[PDB]
Amino acid sequence: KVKVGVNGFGRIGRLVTRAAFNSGKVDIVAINDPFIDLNYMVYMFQYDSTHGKFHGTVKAENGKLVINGNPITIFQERDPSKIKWGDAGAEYVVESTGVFTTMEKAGAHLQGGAKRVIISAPSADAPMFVMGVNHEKYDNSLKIISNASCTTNCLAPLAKVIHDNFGIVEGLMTTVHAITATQKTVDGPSGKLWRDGRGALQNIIPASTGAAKAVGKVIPELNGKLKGMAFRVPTANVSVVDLTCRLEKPAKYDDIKKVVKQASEGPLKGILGYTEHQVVSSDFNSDTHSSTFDAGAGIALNDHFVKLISWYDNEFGYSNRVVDLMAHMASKE
Amino acid sequence: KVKVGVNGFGRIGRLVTRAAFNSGKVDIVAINDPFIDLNYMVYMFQYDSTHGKFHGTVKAENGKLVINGNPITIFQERDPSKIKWGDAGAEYVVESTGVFTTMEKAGAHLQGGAKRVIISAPSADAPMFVMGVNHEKYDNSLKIISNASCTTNCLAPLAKVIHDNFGIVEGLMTTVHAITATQKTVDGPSGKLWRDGRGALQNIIPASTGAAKAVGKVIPELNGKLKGMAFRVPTANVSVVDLTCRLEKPAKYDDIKKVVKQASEGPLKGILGYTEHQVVSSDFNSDTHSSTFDAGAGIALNDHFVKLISWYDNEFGYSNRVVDLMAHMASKE
Amino acid sequence: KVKVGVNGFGRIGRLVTRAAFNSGKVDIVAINDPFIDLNYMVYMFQYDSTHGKFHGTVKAENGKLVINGNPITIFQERDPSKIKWGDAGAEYVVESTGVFTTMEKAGAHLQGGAKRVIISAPSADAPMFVMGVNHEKYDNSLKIISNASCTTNCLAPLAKVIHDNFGIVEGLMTTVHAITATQKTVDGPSGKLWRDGRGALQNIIPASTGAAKAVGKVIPELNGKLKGMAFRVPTANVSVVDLTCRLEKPAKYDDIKKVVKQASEGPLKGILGYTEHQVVSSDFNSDTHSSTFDAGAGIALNDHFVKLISWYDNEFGYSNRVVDLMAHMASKE
Amino acid sequence: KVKVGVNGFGRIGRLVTRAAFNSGKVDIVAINDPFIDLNYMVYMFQYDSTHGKFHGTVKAENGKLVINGNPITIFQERDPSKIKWGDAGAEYVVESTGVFTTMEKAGAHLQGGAKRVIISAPSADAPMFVMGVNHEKYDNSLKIISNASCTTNCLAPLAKVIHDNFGIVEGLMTTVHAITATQKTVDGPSGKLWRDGRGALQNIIPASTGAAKAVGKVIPELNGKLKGMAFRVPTANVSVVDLTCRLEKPAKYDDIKKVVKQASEGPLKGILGYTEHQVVSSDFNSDTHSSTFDAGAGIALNDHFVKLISWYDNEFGYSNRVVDLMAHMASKE
Ligand SMILES: NC(=O)c1ccc[n+]([C@@H]2O[C@H](COP(=O)([O-])OP(=O)(O)OC[C@H]3O[C@@H](n4cnc5c(N)ncnc54)[C@H](O)[C@@H]3O)[C@@H](O)[C@H]2O)c1
Ligand SMILES: NC(=O)c1ccc[n+]([C@@H]2O[C@H](COP(=O)([O-])OP(=O)(O)OC[C@H]3O[C@@H](n4cnc5c(N)ncnc54)[C@H](O)[C@@H]3O)[C@@H](O)[C@H]2O)c1
Ligand SMILES: NC(=O)c1ccc[n+]([C@@H]2O[C@H](COP(=O)([O-])OP(=O)(O)OC[C@H]3O[C@@H](n4cnc5c(N)ncnc54)[C@H](O)[C@@H]3O)[C@@H](O)[C@H]2O)c1
Ligand SMILES: [Zn+2]
Ligand SMILES: [Zn+2]
Ligand SMILES: [Zn+2]
Repeated sequence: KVKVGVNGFGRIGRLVTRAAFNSGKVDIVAINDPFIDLNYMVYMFQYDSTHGKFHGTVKAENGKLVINGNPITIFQERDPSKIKWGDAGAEYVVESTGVFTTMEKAGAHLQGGAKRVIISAPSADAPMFVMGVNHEKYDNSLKIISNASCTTNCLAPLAKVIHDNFGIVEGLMTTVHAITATQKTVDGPSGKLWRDGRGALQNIIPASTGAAKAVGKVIPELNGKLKGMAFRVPTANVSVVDLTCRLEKPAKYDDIKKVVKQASEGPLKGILGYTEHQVVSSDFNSDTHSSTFDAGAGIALNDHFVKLISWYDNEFGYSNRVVDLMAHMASKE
Repeated sequence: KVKVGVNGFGRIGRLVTRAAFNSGKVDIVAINDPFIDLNYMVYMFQYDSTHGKFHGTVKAENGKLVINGNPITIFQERDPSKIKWGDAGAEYVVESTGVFTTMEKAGAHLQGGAKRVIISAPSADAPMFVMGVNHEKYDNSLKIISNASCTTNCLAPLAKVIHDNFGIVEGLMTTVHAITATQKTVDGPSGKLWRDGRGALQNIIPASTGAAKAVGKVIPELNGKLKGMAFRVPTANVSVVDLTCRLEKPAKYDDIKKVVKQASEGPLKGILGYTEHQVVSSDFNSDTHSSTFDAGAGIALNDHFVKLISWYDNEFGYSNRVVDLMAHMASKE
Repeated sequence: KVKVGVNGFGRIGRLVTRAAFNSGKVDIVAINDPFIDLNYMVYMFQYDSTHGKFHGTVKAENGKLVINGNPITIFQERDPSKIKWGDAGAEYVVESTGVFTTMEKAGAHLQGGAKRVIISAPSADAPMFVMGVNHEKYDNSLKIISNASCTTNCLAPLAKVIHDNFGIVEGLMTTVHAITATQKTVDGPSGKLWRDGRGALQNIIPASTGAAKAVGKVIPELNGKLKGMAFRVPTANVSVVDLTCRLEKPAKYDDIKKVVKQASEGPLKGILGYTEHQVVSSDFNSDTHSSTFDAGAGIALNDHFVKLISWYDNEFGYSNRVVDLMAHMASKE
Repeated sequence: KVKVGVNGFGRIGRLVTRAAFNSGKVDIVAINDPFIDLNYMVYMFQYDSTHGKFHGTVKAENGKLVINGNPITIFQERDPSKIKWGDAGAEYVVESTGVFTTMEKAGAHLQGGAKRVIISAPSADAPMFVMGVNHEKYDNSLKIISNASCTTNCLAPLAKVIHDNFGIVEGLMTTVHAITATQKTVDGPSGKLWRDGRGALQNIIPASTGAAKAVGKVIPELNGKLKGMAFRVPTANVSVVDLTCRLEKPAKYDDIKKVVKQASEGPLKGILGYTEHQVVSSDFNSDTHSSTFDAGAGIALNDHFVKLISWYDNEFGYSNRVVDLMAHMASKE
């Protein structure tokens, strides 16, 4: 029902667009990307190495991108403040370029007529929200918000269930993460983050992520109680979280399984998943969950000290959450 | 000085041979592998996808594998007890087939004239040793010993330094593991371990490992205080250990760095490495250390709860330890 | 209508089974595989790293494999002559183990009551058939036949069109081929084919193939006019043929495009594909064509000397052809 | 002996620097790169995912990059005309940024006092040279030249031997090429070349290359008689050429082997290699040859129609040729 503009037609931009048209929860009416012209958008959206060919129709007609018969205005602006979202009827803008993550930078979309902006990444100052965890804390005074990172959306739902039931005194997270567009095919320049410049195909690359720390924002009680890091590895998609945490109340591993499974079947349905199957990463490709608990993979040293494993399609899960978030916001208007 | 025989000419058998000739600490004089004839041995030893072409000469001559002008007797016996080690002058035998890990089976080499047997893998009932950790516990009454696994050799030296200085109350370990020969190119049968059957190129694959528990043996005080698991990922060589542990005594991260660096420069020199460089996995290709502490990659939530990162060439490092162990044994004769 | 048994429930076995339930052209009533028990078959069939989770239902009940409600008898015989195909009602047997490719070896299935056998690979003496090329040469007197290789099924339909219109004087073919189950994850023993033993993730591996020569069997006029080789590269699925040939009659590239596109829409519909899109290998994953001509990728030096490019899902395309051929065989009974 | 400056410290820039110091054929005295400061240069040059840690010393001292005790002046100029090559003592300048490949653009280095410029890539207008083929056609009047491409340097030497002995009537080339810096980790924008934007790890990507056509310039007699294309595949380094050519004079394959081997041991020593071993791509990592003929991989349909295979380290071979070319220029001077 809410009309949506997308800034940055990349992995997230394109898959948010897919999620939108597949679910019908929001309507994409405009897209901006200076480095992808209209004809190129048809090809990039239609064919996808990771998630296969788009199920539906896409073509260019009269300057518009037409997906499933729905025309979309196409902009080619480098400067976000110059995009005429208002003229196109875009009420919400998905900010998914990755270079406008502050409220100041993302707020440029308001000058073009956008009413609200959703940053598809962590923000230094924008309020972050995770569906199933704190999305009800949103209110209509917030015109610029963040949907956090893919990793945060994996960790937070799980952390909520564990904290709600047993309490997390302290925890340390590792994520084995699929490669992304920011990495390099071969050893190349990355002056700010030297390790991230090394060849992505050849290397396990340790990386710093504020994902664990970010969970402290969407779940205030866990503020300062979580830290983590990442290992980037040569897979095209799907990542996994490794949460090692100390519980303040005792819990058998079966108790943990029970409460997680219960959550996945109820209040966190579609967000937090649960499995006992012998899964590997490819089994979660195009899976729309934010987080899927791997029961068989976890290990318990004692009732107070455990390692919990959760899978996530970093591309497809997060993209769907962006749509869910916007659908929820629209319902409050 | 001591003469060595090698049963099995796989990744380990061949790299023990390389380490032996490169370091010159021992002399290979016999090899046994049914599935590999003499001409093929030259090829497999000379050319290596991971560690490159051998530095030195290798050729067949008079039915002998000649490495660096040193002839080596070859055997093709499927039954270990049928190998004439004594005739070829082999004092120590490196059992590296991986199917004779028990005291009974491994002892078969003795029947042939072998004086001592070194198992290059975990054993269910043979005394396990890790250089730098408990190798001084070796005495001359032991005829059949084990050098534990590649991962145990990475974790134990670090675990020793941390335990000796601050005391590990408890710890959970993750290892991001490069692919191995037991895995499959595409989804194939692995009846006992279903996840391991899945395509190695396509998947992050969780897997069980007894490395953390094995540290309990070589370091008795840590018995029952460590366990862990693995994630197999599509990289060719070099793995990494992720140890999340609670400490009883306070330990600022700078104090951890100090004691590990101190250990790397003194008693554990050559075994436990230390670095503050922005390293990735490939930087440890053909690194001979059992384990190299990654200072920049580790994180501390507080003085009692930390995540410690250590790299290892799961092939090269371990193979050299086997040679080092044999050299230590020879010095005790 | 015709009831089918599958020997060897591997990549081709499982995908032949998928193709059969998806097309409905035949009925799978029995499967044999000593190294995959009933419960394991459920897992291997349901989850696929390459082609995704099975669309439909699969489970074990009453000792039967039940797919979409249809019970399937499961055998665990190593000896082909000991499988009770007749009792299970299997009339045709798909021989897809890779180790019974001669008529003598494949004929063992007749002892257990099978009526005809279709070898899912090249055979040294069994008549080879390729859908769209020579399948109409099949007749009821042939009880054991071969569906050739994936590569042959790609090249032959293309070569047919080119020869029919312009005449191939001579040709040389290269196939850039995805990895398969026969390859190794790391340098391992392969005494018969040394290069094939080398790690499949790290290397481009030149390999021999009789695919081009086999086209001379299914297209007799081209006997002795074609030869080729292969490069194995680190991708999980989908391969491509590179055909360099001399033509007898003048052929503008636009004329080649015309006749190939004509064929793809007419008599070779569903077997030979045609595209002008900017495609890469993943765009053909789970594509059912035997061969898809890549218009933009090909090049013409002159009217008589050209390089033609054709893509194929080596797993999925070939598997459907096996089902197609069996349905055709049944039509001739 | 000749002092050299390097513009652009990328894969080629850095590996030309390695080649220079390893061979000692020229002296690097200056380097320019706006996107890599002094400290970062030390790291990027020392550590290399593909060719391992640099064998020697590297450090920053007094604003200089010091390799093996040799100080090197560092510039950070975006505009090549502003680089004081002269003051730094650099006579020749290797232009290896990939964005100054024209004579007008590369000529900017002369304004800074450089005497000659070698473009480490094909040029639209600068004369191209390939060591072993037409380097003797270089003369002192030429201030701005090109060393062509890696692929041209692989194909031309081979083409020379074949054309000289048997005459190439016509030929078509395919190169299976390892990934490069211009490719993307995941589906991303590549506006002028759509296929090159697709994920490099996931895809076999067909691509255009003027390598075969370029051979016609370094070998005038073959002008218009060759063309080709490339398949990009997910390997970090080492590529292979596949030359399918028709010959005017009869040539048994043994005769082809003979003349190629003969050249590898004589005038083309170090440029054109010859092997009959069962090699795979990784065996040529850090191989300094421009082209190594794979005797066992090639095939002949008849005495006039053959497919010849040749390997090349696209990074290391080319870099050493840049140095050889400069050394040759200096010998004339
Ligand atoms: N890929 C993931 O798994 C993932 C998951 C969660 C969040 N994110 C975050 O989403 C954001 C985008 O990530 P991505 O993977 O889609 O990267 P991407 O490179 O695939 O896409 C980003 C793009 O935005 C375009 N762009 C660049 N500058 C622009 C500008 N000034 N104006 C408009 N468009 C511009 C680019 O052409 C490109 O298409 C990042 O912040 C990322 O951290 C990514
Ligand atoms: N993978 C491809 O792309 C492709 C394409 C065309 C043809 N083929 C051919 O099909 C055949 C199988 O190929 P694949 O890729 O499925 O190999 P695969 O290894 O994936 O499966 C073959 C199997 O047969 C089973 N098996 C082994 N011995 C058996 C026995 N005595 N009895 C019953 N089952 C047994 C194995 O358990 C395994 O499941 C081969 O001949 C192959 O050349 C493969
Ligand atoms: N990589 C190969 O295999 C190969 C083989 C043959 C030829 N080449 C050619 O060599 C050239 C470089 O290729 P590459 O593989 O090293 O890619 P690369 O990305 O690694 O190197 C290009 C670089 O030059 C730097 N640079 C960019 N703009 C600059 C500027 N204005 N001034 C100074 N430095 C600048 C960049 O920091 C970067 O290091 C290309 O033209 C390529 O076609 C590459
Ligand atoms: Zn039932
Ligand atoms: Zn028919
Ligand atoms: Zn010009």
